[PDB]
Amino acid sequence: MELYLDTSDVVAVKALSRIFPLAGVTTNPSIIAAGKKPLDVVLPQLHEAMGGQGRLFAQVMATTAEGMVNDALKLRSIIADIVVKVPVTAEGLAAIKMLKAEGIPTLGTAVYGAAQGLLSALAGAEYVAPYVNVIDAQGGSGIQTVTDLHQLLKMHAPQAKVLAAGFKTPRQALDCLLAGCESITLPLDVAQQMISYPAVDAAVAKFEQDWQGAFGRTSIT
Amino acid sequence: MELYLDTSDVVAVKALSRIFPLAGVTTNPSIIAAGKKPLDVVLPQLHEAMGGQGRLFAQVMATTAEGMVNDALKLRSIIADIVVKVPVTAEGLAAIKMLKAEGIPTLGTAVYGAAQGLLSALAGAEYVAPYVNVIDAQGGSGIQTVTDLHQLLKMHAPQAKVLAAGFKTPRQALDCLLAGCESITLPLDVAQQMISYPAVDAAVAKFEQDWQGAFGRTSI
Amino acid sequence: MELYLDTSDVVAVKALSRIFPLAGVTTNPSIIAAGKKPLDVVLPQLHEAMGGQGRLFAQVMATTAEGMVNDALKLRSIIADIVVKVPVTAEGLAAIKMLKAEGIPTLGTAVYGAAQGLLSALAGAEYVAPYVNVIDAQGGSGIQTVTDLHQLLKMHAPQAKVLAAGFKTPRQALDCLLAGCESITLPLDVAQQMISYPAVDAAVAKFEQDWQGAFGRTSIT
Amino acid sequence: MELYLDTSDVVAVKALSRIFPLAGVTTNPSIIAAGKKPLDVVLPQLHEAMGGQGRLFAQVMATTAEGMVNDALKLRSIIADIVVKVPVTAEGLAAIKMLKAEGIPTLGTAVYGAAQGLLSALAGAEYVAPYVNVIDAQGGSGIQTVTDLHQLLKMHAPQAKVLAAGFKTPRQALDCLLAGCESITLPLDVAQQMISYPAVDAAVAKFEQDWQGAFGRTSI
Amino acid sequence: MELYLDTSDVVAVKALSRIFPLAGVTTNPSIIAAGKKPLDVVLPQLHEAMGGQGRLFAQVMATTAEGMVNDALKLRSIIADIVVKVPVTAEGLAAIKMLKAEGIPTLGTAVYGAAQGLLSALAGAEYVAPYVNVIDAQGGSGIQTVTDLHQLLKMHAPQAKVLAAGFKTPRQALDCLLAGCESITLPLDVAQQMISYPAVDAAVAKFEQDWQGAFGRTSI
Amino acid sequence: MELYLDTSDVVAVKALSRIFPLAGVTTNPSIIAAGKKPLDVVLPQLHEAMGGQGRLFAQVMATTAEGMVNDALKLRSIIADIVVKVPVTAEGLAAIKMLKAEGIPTLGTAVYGAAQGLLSALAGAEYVAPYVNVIDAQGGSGIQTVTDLHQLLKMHAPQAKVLAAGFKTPRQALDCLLAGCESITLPLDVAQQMISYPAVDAAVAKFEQDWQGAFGRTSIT
Amino acid sequence: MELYLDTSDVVAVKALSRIFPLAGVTTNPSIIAAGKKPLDVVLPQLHEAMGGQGRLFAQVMATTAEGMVNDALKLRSIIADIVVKVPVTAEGLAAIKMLKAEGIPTLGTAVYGAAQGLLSALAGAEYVAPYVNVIDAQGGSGIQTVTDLHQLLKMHAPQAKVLAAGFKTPRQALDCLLAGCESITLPLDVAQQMISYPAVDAAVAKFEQDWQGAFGRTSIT
Amino acid sequence: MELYLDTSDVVAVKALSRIFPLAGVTTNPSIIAAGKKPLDVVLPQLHEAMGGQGRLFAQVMATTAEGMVNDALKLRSIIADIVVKVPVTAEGLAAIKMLKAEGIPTLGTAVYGAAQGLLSALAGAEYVAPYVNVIDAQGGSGIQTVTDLHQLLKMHAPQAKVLAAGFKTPRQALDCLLAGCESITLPLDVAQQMISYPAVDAAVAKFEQDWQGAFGRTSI
Amino acid sequence: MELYLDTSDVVAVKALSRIFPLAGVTTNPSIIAAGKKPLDVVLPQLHEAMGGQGRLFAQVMATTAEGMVNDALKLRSIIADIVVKVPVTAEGLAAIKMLKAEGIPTLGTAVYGAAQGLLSALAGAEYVAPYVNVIDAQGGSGIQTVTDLHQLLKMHAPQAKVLAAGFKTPRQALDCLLAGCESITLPLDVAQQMISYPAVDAAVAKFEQDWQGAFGRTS
Repeated sequence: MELYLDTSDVVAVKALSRIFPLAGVTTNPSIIAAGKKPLDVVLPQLHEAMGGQGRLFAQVMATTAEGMVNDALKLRSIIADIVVKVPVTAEGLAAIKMLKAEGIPTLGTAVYGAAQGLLSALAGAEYVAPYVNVIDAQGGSGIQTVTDLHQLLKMHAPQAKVLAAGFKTPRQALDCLLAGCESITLPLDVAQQMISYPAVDAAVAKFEQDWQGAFGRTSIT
Repeated sequence: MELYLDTSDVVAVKALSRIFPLAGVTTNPSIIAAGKKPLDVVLPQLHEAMGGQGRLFAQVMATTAEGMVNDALKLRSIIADIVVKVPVTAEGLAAIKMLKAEGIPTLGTAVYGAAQGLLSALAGAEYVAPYVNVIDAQGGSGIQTVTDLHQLLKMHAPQAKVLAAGFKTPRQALDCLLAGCESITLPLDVAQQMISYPAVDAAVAKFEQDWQGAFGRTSI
Repeated sequence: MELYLDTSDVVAVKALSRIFPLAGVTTNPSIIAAGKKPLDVVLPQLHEAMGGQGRLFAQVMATTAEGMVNDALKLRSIIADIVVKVPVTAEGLAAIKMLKAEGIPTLGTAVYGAAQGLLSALAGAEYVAPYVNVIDAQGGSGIQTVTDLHQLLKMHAPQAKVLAAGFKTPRQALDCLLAGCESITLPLDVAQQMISYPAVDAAVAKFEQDWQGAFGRTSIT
Repeated sequence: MELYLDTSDVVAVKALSRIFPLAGVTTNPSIIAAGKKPLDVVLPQLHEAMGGQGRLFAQVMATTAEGMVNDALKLRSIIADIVVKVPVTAEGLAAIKMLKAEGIPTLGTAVYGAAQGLLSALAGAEYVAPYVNVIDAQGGSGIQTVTDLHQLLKMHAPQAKVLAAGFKTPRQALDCLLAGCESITLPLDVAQQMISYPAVDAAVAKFEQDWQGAFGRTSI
Repeated sequence: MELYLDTSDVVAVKALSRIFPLAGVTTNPSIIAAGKKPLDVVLPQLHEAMGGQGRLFAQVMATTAEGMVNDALKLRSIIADIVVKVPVTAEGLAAIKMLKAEGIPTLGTAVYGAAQGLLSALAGAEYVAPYVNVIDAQGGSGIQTVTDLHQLLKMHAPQAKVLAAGFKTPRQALDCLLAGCESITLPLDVAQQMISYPAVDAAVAKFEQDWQGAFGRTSI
Repeated sequence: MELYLDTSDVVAVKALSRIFPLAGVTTNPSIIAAGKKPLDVVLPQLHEAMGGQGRLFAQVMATTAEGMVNDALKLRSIIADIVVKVPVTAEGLAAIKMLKAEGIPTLGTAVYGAAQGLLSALAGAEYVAPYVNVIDAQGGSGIQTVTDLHQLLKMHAPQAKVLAAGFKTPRQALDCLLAGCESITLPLDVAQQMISYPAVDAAVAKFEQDWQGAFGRTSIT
Repeated sequence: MELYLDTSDVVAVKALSRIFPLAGVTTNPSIIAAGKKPLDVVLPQLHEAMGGQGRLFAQVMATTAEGMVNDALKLRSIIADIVVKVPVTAEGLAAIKMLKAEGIPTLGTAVYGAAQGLLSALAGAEYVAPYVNVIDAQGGSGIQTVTDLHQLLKMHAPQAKVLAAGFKTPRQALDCLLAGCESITLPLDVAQQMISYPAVDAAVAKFEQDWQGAFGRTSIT
Repeated sequence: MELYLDTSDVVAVKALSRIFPLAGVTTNPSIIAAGKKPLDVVLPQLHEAMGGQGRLFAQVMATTAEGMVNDALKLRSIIADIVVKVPVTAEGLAAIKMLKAEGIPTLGTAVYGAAQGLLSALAGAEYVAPYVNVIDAQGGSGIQTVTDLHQLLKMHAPQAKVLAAGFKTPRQALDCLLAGCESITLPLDVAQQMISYPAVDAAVAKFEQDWQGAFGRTSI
Repeated sequence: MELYLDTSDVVAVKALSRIFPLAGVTTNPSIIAAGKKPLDVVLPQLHEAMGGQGRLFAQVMATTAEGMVNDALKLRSIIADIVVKVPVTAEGLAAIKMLKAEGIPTLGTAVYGAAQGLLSALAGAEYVAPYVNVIDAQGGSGIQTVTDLHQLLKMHAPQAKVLAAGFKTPRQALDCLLAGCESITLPLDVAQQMISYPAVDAAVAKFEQDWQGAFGRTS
């Protein structure tokens, strides 16, 4: 199991790497755009903010296979071991095949369907990222798509893992983990909700009160 | 897992071999007939259009076992490593048994039933091809037949795989893959629908707009 | 239960109305475009080809609610009792609400989601038409969407029916009918496959042979 | 619920009408052909052999709707209240529609699929007869087809009933009855197996022995 | 719901009628034989031992329909409102049909199968009695047979009820009641186990101890 | 079925009342606080923005039953037919009982459990509002709680309905509607996502192109 | 998996051994009686009609264990490697135990119950043959009994296999194979129905017509 | 699987050891009491009646752990390899722990609950014996308890097996075997019912008649 | 499978260690507070009351990770091999990560959610303790949470076990054991109910009566 943060926010990655067991950080174009720092600045910073270990993901922007391969080589010169995210289109699949030949790890992104996702794995991607909340929001079922996709990868492309992406609620992350996803990437608001519960804070308060009212302090000797 | 295109269209095989991870191409008599080129012309062309790698399948035409074995030897002289498709009839099963003895890979085709399909595997076929959409269309369930057939092969003939064939919609291909089929063959219209989605195109458009409105270009 | 043909083909409607128990004919813009005859020509012809009984459906083209209401009034002047098809968008829903006020039957079309479909029913549509094969083809499940939509209509909008639309195989039509759809519309290729079976033809052949080989003819006296 | 015998055997109908609660007798062309007596002879005999009460079913032979309607009028002149069996084809459906207009009860026969069966009900048939064992034998599931068909009739054509037909084993008849079929037609070998059990005969023997060994006879 | 005791033991019927809400008493030949008293003695005694209210059941002994009808008329002259138990055989069904015509309530007994049971209901029986423990013991499932039979009666013969019979354990009686049987008949050993529990006796003991240790007595 | 918007945003209520078939608008303290306008200003504005038809909901602030009853009487003097939202606590239940006696419709809010929710219905509330996303976020299942709550109301308090509240995704609203909720209240971001789909926009575009390429315009005559 | 024919018909065994992959032939007393040829004639003929390869099964007639062991020794002198069919009764089980001691393969036949069948396996039988159609016909479920029996053998007697016997329809054979039976024996009428389908014949006809109407023949060069 | 008889009846053990594949014989206090012969007489007789092969089980009578350990040592001096039955109480568990230390195989008996049964396995028992019919009779479910107990043993104490005990019907024995119990112990009435079926006797009769009517004898 | 008692009651631990196969004893702050004896007194007593064998668990009190690590080192100086219970909060997870680095076994406690519990296992905890009755009582399902948590640990953190905690009834303990928990900790009232049954006592009585009425003694 591989826990990823889904952010370009360097400060928050350094803070949360003390708390969560992070395998790394995932980016997409919208998340880099929101940060307003370009790739040759933010990727090295993100790499340094996890202490120079663990995996980064960034997306190609080009529309053609030849262009997506050049975008990949550009990303690999910024971060030597980066995994190249490639959207799963006709041109996407062709790029994933070429990138397998050159030996550059890829991830099939913008997956809205299990069949689509499996094709990217068979083409050579070692991660496949269905956009859970987007499928959910566009009238379908993100959990069904992730469940189906994980089953397909485990029978037909065992070398590949689902990297479940795009969460508005922790329930979505839990249902993906229960369906068997070997990797997931949390936005910062969902990661926060996953570790801070009112019910737990009340349990800790009561433990302090009971320890106080019996030993006159709230600490150990 | 083995992805096959179900076509005699040489141009489309060359285009799509750049995109899909193809294990090869399947033919039947109707698909060769539609192409209007005979087997000694189209098979070598199809072989060359996937870069000389991966498997071809072509069907015997004869009515008797002895005749189906001769049809097989003719196909093997056109393509040395071709897999012979044999319809699963009384005479079909007898040919599959004879072809196992000679050591020529076969596929049991025109399978409308799980029991029928298993007999072809036990006889020696290493692929079994239920006609999914035809079972579906003729009042039955292609998915139930493929599901049952895959279970039967995995318990009673582990040497054999389902090669699910005959799709009008990508859902049918997905349900066969989810039921565990280790091979499938897509017609060109279904393969196209499986890789091009409006929702994905909109996601890519939005990524370009966001990157534009923050860095002033759409590239790196 | 209401069986509809999904065609502008006047000749085939007259042929098949002798065979199928037709409640009428559904059209969309693409189906009218393929026929190359405009609405004021083809609709009266389609109406005459079912013997001047039964329901017609045709789609508005406008982008605004006010425009969709005018498109509706134009359709009602061609066929007095036509049901107006309205795509289920923001502007679509607003038009359906206005058309309920004026008392013009509407159908919520271009439905890719159960929630979307229910909103069109609550707005006033008395038919809701999920595009079964399109949902199926775009990585989702048409049967799940139709099943969910029918459940929603039966709990929350009992005045409305699912009119399942868009079939590449008869199995899809059967699964919609089994999920409880009170209306369906078949393209001509699927309707043909639903009534002609090789296995049935062989059963009839054998009945003729047995009757021949015992009474010397293939007819009754 | 309506129990039918599926036979032209007049002697066996008279014997079994004493035992089973029969609603009548069903015929098909093959069953009349086997009997070698024509319709104007055997139908009145079958009607008399159930004591002139309950329903008869016989099949049209013609290929066109107009021809199937004439075949129907011929059957109605032999037996005034007969139900006309019509195979569910393009021409079949057209005949069923015409026969509804004239007010002659019909049954949609030779049904190998649920969708097919529902169309015959919507067209006007008040019975629909899926050939259970034939679907079962031709690689499909007769029970699935009957179950689906009954569900379809109850939602979309409540005026119609399934008349399940074609049994090689009593299990098939039980599974159709459990799936909710409001009518069924048994061949003579299956009807016999449904009422005679070794286990029951042993229970009756033991009751006689216990009554003997306590009162010195086996009666009251 | 109708609770019956399955015994000829007059003393035990009078004791248990004070405790259970009895609808009556069922007999079979083996149970009358064990009691060693003949029908014209024991039936009036059993009727009196439930205070002259509620239903009795007794079984015919004859092998032929005409004989089973005479056995029925003999039982009706002993107890005017008795329900005639008839084993479900060829001859059984014919007798049930004749007994419906004469207007004498019957019960189809010695039922080892759901289809068998339904035929007896369609023939006119208003009770059907599958031998639960015997089906269970002879390698099958009494609960499955009772469940199937109850479903069949509720769809196809609503006039009839299952009277589940033959229990070695209270679980069997509970599973029949949960499957929906509107009548059941308990042997004395099972009825006893259904009302006396160690856990309940311990609960009552503890209530007495708590009341003692607070008020100094065990009464009010 | 009763569709509610969950907002104090008067402008957006007037825009969306043209589109959705609204039964009214729900408020809570946090939603009124965000709007920065007090109750005697915003409630009459919200009432006018749905054209003076359909229901409003607002929450009491007090800690005691007697105080919650006074808060209710204050709300009823601002909007004569308002439904009083009461949090389901010890004091909450006591207020709901008193408010039933006086004949003022109430809603049991801040429901994190099915048992809790049923007690508010038995006490006299005619709506019960489980906080779906909050239960989901705090490690539980909002859908399970809503499903259980709806079953409980239908067996044990048939006079009451679930008013499902608090959504981050339209899937959550769909699963509540499928579980049988006879009322729901959508925040503006979820309501928007429920009516606008990329797949539908593409279908409408293609209909315009086909009609263009056959009749030379994109409108009807 | 082991396919057996259930017949004494020597001619039909030789015809069908060309088509089916036969592991051998099963007999019972009724099937030998119908053939009217005694065991010392028909068994060697049946052995020769499958080309002298694969297994034969024949049934003992005796009522006592000592008698069933003698019947076994008589069968083994006709066919050296024959499997002895023993009905599963008190005396049957005792014979199976004795035959295990002497090292003669046995099959527990006339099995109407899963418990009965398991006892024969534990006693030493390496095949157990529930009479599927007879259980089905006598008011029970052959499929349930075979399913239960196969589960029991796989947990409690892994040395043994179900040899499902007695079919009136191919569905019964399919349901036994789907429940996991590692061996089955088909009567000739069921074996025929399992390989000849009208729908397949129509598919082959259409292939010939298409090949004809494009190359002017129905053969390959 | 280990098949056990649940009896002190030496004659019946010798008869049935010829028929059933017995792993041995189980006793309890009530079963020894019914036999009226004490342990030092009946156990060696039972051991000899299965030909001096396979396992015996007998129960301790003492109330305290120290007493149950002495009872165990007494049983081991009568039969060297006997398995000691210990009721699963507070004192029971303590004895099982002590008996594991000394190296004497034990069985946790009088188990009415899955949790109770698991504790006896964790304490060191290598068999756990839920009283199936008693749980069933006292308003609960013996099958549920055995199913749960077997699951618990397989996850949390793999060294231990369920020895299902206490049957009034063969269905109960079958449901325990289907739930996965690796050992079971049958009373004589249930063991008899498990091997003698009327339906099988009729099948054998018919085989004799067919062989007679074709060869003139009933032998080879 | 690892059976734990959930108590600071030294006398009851010594009594019940004769009966149950105990892997050790778990403590929390409230349970130590109720006992009124501090950790440096009660922990060595609890260790001695199970005969110096099997595991002890005690909870940190501090609010910060650095403070929770110091609390851990204090516990390890009282009992060398103790497992440090750590509540699963932001600061909790950070402490669990630091304690994995130093090589001190930890348990993620105060778990009210499956996702929460899995994070503590991924962080390095080798036990995770959902508060079953508290989840049950606060409107949720303890059995669902334990079932989900066990599934998550077995797929994503196989190094870790569920230690199900907080029971008001033996059914709750059974449903956790059936869902596959490889460890559990029983309060004394539930442990007692799990071994003493009226129905069993009646069965033993009847065995004595039958043996009496046939051999004239109860030996």
